[PDB]
Amino acid sequence: YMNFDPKPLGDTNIFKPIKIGNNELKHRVVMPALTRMRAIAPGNIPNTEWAEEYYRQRSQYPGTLIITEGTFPSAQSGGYPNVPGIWSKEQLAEWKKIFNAIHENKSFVWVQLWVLGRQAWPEVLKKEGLRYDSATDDLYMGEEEKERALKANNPQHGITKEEIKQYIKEYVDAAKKAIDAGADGVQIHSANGYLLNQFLDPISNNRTDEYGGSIENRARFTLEVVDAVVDAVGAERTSIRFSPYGTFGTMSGGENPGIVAQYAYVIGELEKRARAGKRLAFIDLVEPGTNEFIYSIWKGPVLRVGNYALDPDQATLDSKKPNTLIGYGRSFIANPDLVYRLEKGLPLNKYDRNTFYTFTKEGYTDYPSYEESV
Amino acid sequence: YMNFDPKPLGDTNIFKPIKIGNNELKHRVVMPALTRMRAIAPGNIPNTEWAEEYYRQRSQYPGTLIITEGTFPSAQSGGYPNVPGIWSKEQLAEWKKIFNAIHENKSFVWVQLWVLGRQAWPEVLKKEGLRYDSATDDLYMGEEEKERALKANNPQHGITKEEIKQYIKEYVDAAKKAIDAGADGVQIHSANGYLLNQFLDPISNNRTDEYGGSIENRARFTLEVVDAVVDAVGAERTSIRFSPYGTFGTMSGGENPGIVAQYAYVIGELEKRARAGKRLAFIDLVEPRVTDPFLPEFEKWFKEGTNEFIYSIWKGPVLRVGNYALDPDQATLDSKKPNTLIGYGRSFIANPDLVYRLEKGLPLNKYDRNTFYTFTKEGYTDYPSYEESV
Ligand SMILES: Cc1cc2nc3c(=O)[nH]c(=O)nc-3n(C[C@H](O)[C@H](O)[C@H](O)COP(=O)(O)O)c2cc1C
Ligand SMILES: Cc1cc2nc3c(=O)[nH]c(=O)nc-3n(C[C@H](O)[C@H](O)[C@H](O)COP(=O)(O)O)c2cc1C
Repeated sequence: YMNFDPKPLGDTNIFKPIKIGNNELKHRVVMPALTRMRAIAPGNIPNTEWAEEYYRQRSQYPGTLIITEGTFPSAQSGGYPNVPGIWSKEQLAEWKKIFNAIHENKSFVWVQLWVLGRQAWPEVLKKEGLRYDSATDDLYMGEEEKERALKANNPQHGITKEEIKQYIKEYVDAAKKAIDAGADGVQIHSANGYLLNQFLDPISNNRTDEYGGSIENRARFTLEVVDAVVDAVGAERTSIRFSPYGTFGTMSGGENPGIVAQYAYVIGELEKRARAGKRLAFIDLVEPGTNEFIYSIWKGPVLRVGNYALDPDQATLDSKKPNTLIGYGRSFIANPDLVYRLEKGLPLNKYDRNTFYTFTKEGYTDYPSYEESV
Repeated sequence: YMNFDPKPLGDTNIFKPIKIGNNELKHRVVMPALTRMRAIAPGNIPNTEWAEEYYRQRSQYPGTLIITEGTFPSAQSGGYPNVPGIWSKEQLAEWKKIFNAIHENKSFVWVQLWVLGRQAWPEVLKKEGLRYDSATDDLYMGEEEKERALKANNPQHGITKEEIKQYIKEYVDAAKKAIDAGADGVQIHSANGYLLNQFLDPISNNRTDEYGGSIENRARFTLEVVDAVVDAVGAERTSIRFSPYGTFGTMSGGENPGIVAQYAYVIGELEKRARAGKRLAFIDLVEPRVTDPFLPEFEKWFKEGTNEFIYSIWKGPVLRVGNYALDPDQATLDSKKPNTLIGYGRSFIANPDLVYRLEKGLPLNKYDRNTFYTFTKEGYTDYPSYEESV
């Protein structure tokens, strides 16, 4: 079991119901998007053989919001062979099964749409005849990644206006397919140093067209994606994720003092859209400065994710803020019955980091329920 | 006495000493800038006859930070005839006396440099052959104000690049003169809807040159003033005041959800300058006002925000001002945040010994709004110090 003194959350805000988009959540413990690398290659196909049971376990407490693992909305968005896609018929046939399992449990599923940019593996992309994309040609994540891209004869490529538009069409296509197959909503991944974050952050975007050179310009791609997705599926079925203080992927974080203003701009623009009648279902923030700033800008639901499993005091406190959901990542990997365990203040299984990203049933669906653990 | 149950603050962080700029404060109760209009017209001359005593009284607790009333750095900056300036020999002679009285009391004095813009009285300016200035020709603060300007034949004038540079020169001139006359520092007024704020806020600035059209351009003037003043007198003798949620002067406040970004940007630019070796002594923020209880449910939450975001950006001292007199628990709470100073406005008008009273949890005199801006010693130097109840 994890090393903390467990405390029951059942009489806190974390266990009050809330409406998020179209869904009546019975509580506010959320499963955030978690990359697990169990999808089948080739074809980036969801591995229903193992994945259906994974999402069934974790949606077992009725009225849970589940956000899927990052899912590629197109081939060119991708680059990791064992991450699922949602653009092909054969992918969607498998997703439908997963969604059905979550719905049988009377829980909800939101698909996270994930586009890699410079975090992709350039030799895998090259094999598939695909570009190694980012905001720029020359701002590589690091010298090792640069040497990787050069060795693959797939140098980083700052995307054109036309290729930007093609991405936006791919977000749209993937969002409509997800909803058509039964998903309750989609989440636009704009965090953790992937493609849209690469535009947002000045460390990875010094473009001199309208997509770089200012806070407004750096937010433009993200906001065009939001607007296109909102138009296709409705704001009630759309969410977005940010990581203001993240440095993963060679992003700025707090080391750049202008980082908060970048996020306050983009969230303000989402707020302006909401006042005009198109309010996103929720904004998801990665916890580290602090994320307190959001509450002065966005007047909609907020999901906060990061470090809450070992800190029920801080989860309790943050949930007193208005319309705040509390996400659990690593602890949800390791605890199928996390919601129950949180509600009752039971000990939590320790996670096994060695099986986070392996192509195995082990460390995926064999973590025990509280009863089994005893 | 104010109708509240006072609580003592002397064992809180409010009464822990702190170094601001060159000055060792004994405590964190600050007198913020307070316009009182006792200056002599013509000449915008500090009224030493009364003003020396006013500032002597309120500086009596040793080691208090006093920020002066807003003070014009040149004539063209002004437009209120009973507000002081600090450009002329006559003005400076009286300021010297005022600063010496604060220093005799072992306290410190920072001159707020105040530039009016469209808040000015256009007929007052016209009589002196001065412009009625703002970011734009056409975005007036309201219809009444537009008529006032037109009847005075002094229409609003969006200032040129050369004129922006001449204002910056006047801030510099005034800062150097202020420091020469013995001021401990200066505070750039960039709040409450005055000239600099009119540039910061999109509601009053849609210029299509490098001073409008984006967060960065809207900030340009304020940051030009900061940089010029810092280079002239040093960062340790320079401060700045913002009012992110203010609507005074027909500013946006929280009703515009893009307002926080504007301020996070400017403050981040200051943090950048700090990290490179030039840290402003402090940033002064006006707190959000108490909300209108009659706002409908939705518009209540729309307007709502706090200044807590500053602590995620700026790593230096913060002065927070607004609504603390009647809420010692909140002052106590806000003072436990890093390097935080607490300002008292209306209550320092009314309580010359306000520091002592907050230290020991004594009743506070009521303020009389009728004499906030009257050219009188009455309601200026006649509020009494605490006199024991029998
Ligand atoms: C194995 C693993 C996979 C992850 N995959 C994703 C992903 O697909 N998309 C995403 O936005 N964040 C992802 N994250 C970040 C988590 O959602 C969450 O923000 C992070 O784990 C912090 O939460 P925790 O402290 O409760 O683990 C992942 C984290 C881990 C540990
Ligand atoms: C009569 C009066 C004069 C003021 N003059 C100034 C001024 O010259 N400069 C300034 O930045 N703020 C000025 N303010 C605003 C105060 O500094 C302070 O932000 C405000 O009074 C709220 O604080 P309080 O609730 O303790 O009064 C003034 C306020 C009042 C009531």
